[PDB]
Amino acid sequence: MEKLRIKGMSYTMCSGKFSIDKEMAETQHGTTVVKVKYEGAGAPCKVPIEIRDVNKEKVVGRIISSTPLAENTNSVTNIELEPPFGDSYIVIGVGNSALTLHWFRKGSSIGK
Repeated sequence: MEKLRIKGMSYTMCSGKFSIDKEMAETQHGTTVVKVKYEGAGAPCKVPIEIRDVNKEKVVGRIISSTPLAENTNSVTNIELEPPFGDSYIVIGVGNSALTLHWFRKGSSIGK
């Protein structure tokens, strides 16, 4: 019930910090693939992921690897993700905890 549950639906969780645990690499599907780790609190997560515009005010991306999750701090998750055709800022965690990392779509390593 706690953790044995429908994980990607039945949670709204981790305000804690995360690691960027592999850099972004783009696909033939035109998506990009992050890999995350949790840090915060040991326990499982669904993980807050957005992509925000250059000013970082407006959400501009769509996550493709379903609703992002991490089974523990010691766990990692590869995440297929769909940014706009330009520069943008993936955010992983909530504000103060958010891994706020650069990307540029089709210029597929000008941000990482």
